[PDB]
Amino acid sequence: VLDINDNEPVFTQDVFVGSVEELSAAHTLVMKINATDADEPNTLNSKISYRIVSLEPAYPPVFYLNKDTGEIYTTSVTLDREEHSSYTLTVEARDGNGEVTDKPVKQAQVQIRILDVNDNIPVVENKVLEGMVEENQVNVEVTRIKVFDADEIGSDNWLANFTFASGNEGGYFHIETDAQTNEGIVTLIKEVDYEEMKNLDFSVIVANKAAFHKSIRSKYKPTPIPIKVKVKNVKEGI
Amino acid sequence: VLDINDNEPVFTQDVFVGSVEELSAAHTLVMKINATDADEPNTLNSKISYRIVSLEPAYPPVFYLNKDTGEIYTTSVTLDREEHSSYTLTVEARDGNGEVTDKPVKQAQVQIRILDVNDNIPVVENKVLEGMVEENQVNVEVTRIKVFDADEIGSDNWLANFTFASGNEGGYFHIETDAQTNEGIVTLIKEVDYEEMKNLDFSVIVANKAAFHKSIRSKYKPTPIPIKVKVKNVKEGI
Amino acid sequence: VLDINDNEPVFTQDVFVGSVEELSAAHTLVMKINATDADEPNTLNSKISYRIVSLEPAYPPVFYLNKDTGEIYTTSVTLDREEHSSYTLTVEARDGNGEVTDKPVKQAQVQIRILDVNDNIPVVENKVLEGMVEENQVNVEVTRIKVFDADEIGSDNWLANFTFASGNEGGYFHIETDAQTNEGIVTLIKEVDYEEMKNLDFSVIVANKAAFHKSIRSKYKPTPIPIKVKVKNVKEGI
Amino acid sequence: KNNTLWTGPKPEANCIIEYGKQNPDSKLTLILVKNGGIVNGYVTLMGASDYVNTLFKNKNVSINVELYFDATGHILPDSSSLKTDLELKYKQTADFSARGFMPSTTAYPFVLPNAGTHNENYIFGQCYYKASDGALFPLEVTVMLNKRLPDSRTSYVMTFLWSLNAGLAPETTQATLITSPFTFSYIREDD
Amino acid sequence: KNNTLWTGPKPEANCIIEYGKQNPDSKLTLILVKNGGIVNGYVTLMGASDYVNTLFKNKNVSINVELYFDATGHILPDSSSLKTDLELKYKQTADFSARGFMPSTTAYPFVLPNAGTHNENYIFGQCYYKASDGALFPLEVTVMLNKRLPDSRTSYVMTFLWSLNAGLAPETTQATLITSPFTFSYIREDD
Amino acid sequence: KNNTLWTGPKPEANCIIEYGKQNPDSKLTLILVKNGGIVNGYVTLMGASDYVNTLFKNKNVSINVELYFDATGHILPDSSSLKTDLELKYKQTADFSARGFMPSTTAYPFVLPNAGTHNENYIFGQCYYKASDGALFPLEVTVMLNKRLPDSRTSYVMTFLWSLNAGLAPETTQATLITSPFTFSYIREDD
Ligand SMILES: [Ca+2]
Ligand SMILES: [Ca+2]
Ligand SMILES: [Ca+2]
Ligand SMILES: [Ca+2]
Ligand SMILES: [Ca+2]
Ligand SMILES: [Ca+2]
Ligand SMILES: [Ca+2]
Ligand SMILES: [Ca+2]
Ligand SMILES: [Ca+2]
Ligand SMILES: [Ca+2]
Ligand SMILES: [Ca+2]
Ligand SMILES: [Ca+2]
Ligand SMILES: [Ca+2]
Ligand SMILES: [Ca+2]
Ligand SMILES: [Ca+2]
Ligand SMILES: [Ca+2]
Ligand SMILES: [Ca+2]
Ligand SMILES: [Ca+2]
Repeated sequence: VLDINDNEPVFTQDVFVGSVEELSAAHTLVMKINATDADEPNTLNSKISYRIVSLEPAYPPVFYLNKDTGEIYTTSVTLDREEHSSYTLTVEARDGNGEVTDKPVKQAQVQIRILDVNDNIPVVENKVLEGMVEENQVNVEVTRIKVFDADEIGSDNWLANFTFASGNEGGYFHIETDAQTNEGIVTLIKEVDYEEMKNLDFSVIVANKAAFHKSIRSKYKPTPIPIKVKVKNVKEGI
Repeated sequence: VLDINDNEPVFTQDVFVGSVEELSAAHTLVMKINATDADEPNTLNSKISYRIVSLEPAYPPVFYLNKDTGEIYTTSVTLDREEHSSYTLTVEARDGNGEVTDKPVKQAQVQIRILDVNDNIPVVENKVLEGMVEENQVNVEVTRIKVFDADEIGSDNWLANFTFASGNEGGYFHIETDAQTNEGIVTLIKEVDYEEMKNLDFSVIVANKAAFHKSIRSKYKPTPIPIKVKVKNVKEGI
Repeated sequence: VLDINDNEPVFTQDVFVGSVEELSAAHTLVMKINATDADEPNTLNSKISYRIVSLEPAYPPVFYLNKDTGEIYTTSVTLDREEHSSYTLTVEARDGNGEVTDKPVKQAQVQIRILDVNDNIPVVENKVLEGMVEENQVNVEVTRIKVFDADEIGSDNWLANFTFASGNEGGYFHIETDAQTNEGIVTLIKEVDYEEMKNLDFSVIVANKAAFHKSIRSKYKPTPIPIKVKVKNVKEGI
Repeated sequence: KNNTLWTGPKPEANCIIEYGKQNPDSKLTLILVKNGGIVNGYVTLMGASDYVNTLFKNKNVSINVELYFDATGHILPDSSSLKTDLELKYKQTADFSARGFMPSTTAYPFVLPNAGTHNENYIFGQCYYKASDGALFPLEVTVMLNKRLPDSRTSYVMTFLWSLNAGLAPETTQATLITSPFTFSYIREDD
Repeated sequence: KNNTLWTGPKPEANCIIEYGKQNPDSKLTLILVKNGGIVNGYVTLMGASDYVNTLFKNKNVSINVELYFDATGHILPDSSSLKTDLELKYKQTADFSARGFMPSTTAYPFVLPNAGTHNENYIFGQCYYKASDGALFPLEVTVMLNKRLPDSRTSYVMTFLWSLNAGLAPETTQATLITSPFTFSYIREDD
Repeated sequence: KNNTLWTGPKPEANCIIEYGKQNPDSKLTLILVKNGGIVNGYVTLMGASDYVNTLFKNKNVSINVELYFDATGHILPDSSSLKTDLELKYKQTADFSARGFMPSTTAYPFVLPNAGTHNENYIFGQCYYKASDGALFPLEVTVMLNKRLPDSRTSYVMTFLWSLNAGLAPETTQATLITSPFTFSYIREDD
């Protein structure tokens, strides 16, 4: 019985899913799509040619689809999660010589999720940096240090983290990160006397809960951020 | 009839004007001054020697005046418009061997205007970065982002320019530059419900309307500026 | 009379004091400790071996004590005064072959003070940068520019210093550093008319009273800091 | 003296940068000169395809060139980015042995395909890209010598990586990619 | 072997930096050594005038040196910054042909005096200036090979540019300008 | 040809970095090759002690190597960091004279032990440290030629300084210190 090309190549799945890390080296294998052709093996009737129909956000191209193997690799163009987090991609499988024609052939979709790495340094937005406390107070909010981070919200790559550089050797302040607003919450843990006129100014260093990516270290110089604190006087009597 | 040196060299103009761009390469021709001597040609009685009498702001020297040709060039010292915008210069033309004497000789003035290039990155002065809107409001001022630029005031090299980096995918904000105060004017274009508690924080990138000079690119890393926005509750009833 | 090792090495002082500058080259001689042994000279009974018992803050090690000479040098690890200002160190002198045993031997202390250098650039903390004056006022506080500096508090390496970059050609402002709070105090030295609507915005450059250390120059680009100034209207009548 | 091994001084397209590409899209200039116990190298790449010549429309770029050599120092073209062998500045009986131009396997051995090990097999440096508007951008260069075998037919490895990590893309249009000359030196194998 | 062409190791003032200046105000040390198909170069400039030695009282400086050579590789002193020819480390019958030391016109051709074209004719790098207070400042170096003819009598061009773009001037007083040695390599012309 | 003077290509521990240390704690690879009137150099250091291999647990590091040579270019091991003489790539009658490999005392003279003078005796450059997490840190390199005599028995001096001044330490654990290869060239003494 002589063969004829009477059935098209069909994908093993209507949707494929893979993941690749940000800043991946060129030609890094992301995933692989597959299809099958029931016609006579090792004949053009069964030679599949995998092609990319459309892509999102289309430009620029960071994925190359080996038409013979179906393997997807990363290009010489670097992936940046902060530029594009997820790629959704429509593929195609063709019969014969793999020539693109006006014929409607079977197509599936691919969804690549780009993995986030800590490659963005935190930054204080807090435009007015000055603490405020009253005399003879304890356990009060001195200030809230609002910090922005480009990396994946919620992750340890985004979560702000703090350390006193200088000024808290007296143990008058405690700092902790509010994971919901990403604010550094500093509070008084000691009463202060306005008349003694102690200088409670202090400096702090910002970073991420998780270490910074090797791509950005050394480019990051820990610069202490100064915070002045003003004290309120109160009528105390004799 | 034998010649005598009985008339001085006189300039074709009481004032010369030229212009040269900032950061110009060394020996770049700015302009040329001229004078004439009516005495016997190609004799010392007609050999003119152009010299610089005084200069403003005098130091440092960034102009060399070829005494034989009158051509003015730029020196190995770089021109910076932000250092000095306009140079006013008094020149001199001498007879004979070009020897500087106590004799009062004719002198003119030169005015060189230094052309501005975009070689200065914008910077937000806005010391307290936080937006403010009420519930159920529309078309209101969220905040004004005050930005400073060293380049020529009014020019596209100075005019601030903005783009949302992240946080405005919902289309709740619109930004435009106020060309008179150079403020980024962000406003609400959508009502917000305080009780739904949507986070309307967002980030923005600053630049110049005109591209940056090749002297400064790559030295400029677009860093998104975070802006927190707080919402006011209002008694609404049932 | 045959010698016996019947007296221990004793230090010339219960406490030694020296000083070395920050960022010192490796093997730089800081100081030298000494001891004496009354036993027979040039015999093991009189060979002293100087050793470091304990150190503060112990880690990392930046001092090597030559056991034979008592000389103290700086290691290949750099000294940073902002990391540790003063080192207090307990030394030891041993008899014989210089073998560390459970025997209680004489010990003294060394105190090294690390000298501060200007290797830290000033930074404005002042989170809300905007001046405020009324119409028809003179000799009033426009704003206070709060600045932080890591270097030795009080020193010219820490003392803030200011220069107008642009905007004060009219001579409307005067700036001086408050050496106690390290604030740049700018004040009005000229009346302003609200109705004339002059723009009094200006820019300023921050530095240290003393020059910056050669370790940090060129890494410091003087960037003018913009300061907007708002004016208050007052009912003046006809 | 049998002391210069190169691509020639102004080669035609001889190298493939783009993935899956079957024909050359770039011109690699590579010169290896013996000097005592070291080789002095010189390398520059010029784009020769629209793909290569629009890479600098992005602010983060990576260009990889891999050279795999056999036991007598000749290029293995199937696996290498460079599709034409190098040649001596002076001509061939048997073509020739170029083993003395190769990176020493004593100084730069082949090792376990374990991640992040043996960083003594890399040379790091910088060269530049001059943009069409004139802005000069630094390109970080990594040269890997030996270290990782790509297959069982290779004796020597030399790979080049040029990286750009700019705040703003150099170009907004197609422009001839040209890496400014990068020089490097390495300990060489015996002849 | 006829393989080193230079100024000598510690030349007297031989180069003019300042404009309109008629006599040397600086000492250029330049050494060009053949190595196979490349020349290895070494260059350093030392100031020898108050003008040159106060240039680093400014934060933005530019020092240009231009060398124009005839068809046999000898300096044309009228137009060049260097006022004395280079010499072989070994002495002269006819003085000599130094064409094999020149930058290749194949690798680095002469082209249209059009702006911003042919950036393959430049080598970029860095060297340093150590200030009197000890601060070390980077100097960006540009070497141009051939590219632009200055007139109809020149066969080869080699120009050097040292640029400083500091936040604060290195000096506040006169100090001997010294550029730290800069090495570079280029493809050479045939002998 | 009597043209390569070196440590060998993969030396055993031959150099002392740590103070007061009596035995080698590091492996210095140094190659000096003659090329016309210059020497081309190549240098890399590898740690071989826990002290050396934990230096990059700090963000500010300084590694000094000092080489002092006698009048015929041989190492004086008592005072030098390198405890074994250099050798010719080809073997010894009298061991040999290595004076032609030394830095010229004309180009780089010995001078007054006055601070901050004669910065023409330094070469500045950069090489790199690749951390265990992969981050690549620049190391500023200073090479001093002659300039300061250390005693009355030395004829030539060559010292190396590698400096790290990072915002954050490269390492948090012990790791093999490896400086990536640094190349340099200098004017050489006569043979
Ligand atoms: Ca079929
Ligand atoms: Ca990223
Ligand atoms: Ca990321
Ligand atoms: Ca982060
Ligand atoms: Ca009180
Ligand atoms: Ca009170
Ligand atoms: Ca006349
Ligand atoms: Ca400018
Ligand atoms: Ca300008
Ligand atoms: Ca601008
Ligand atoms: Ca509501
Ligand atoms: Ca409500
Ligand atoms: Ca005793
Ligand atoms: Ca310090
Ligand atoms: Ca200090
Ligand atoms: Ca300071
Ligand atoms: Ca009024
Ligand atoms: Ca009024």
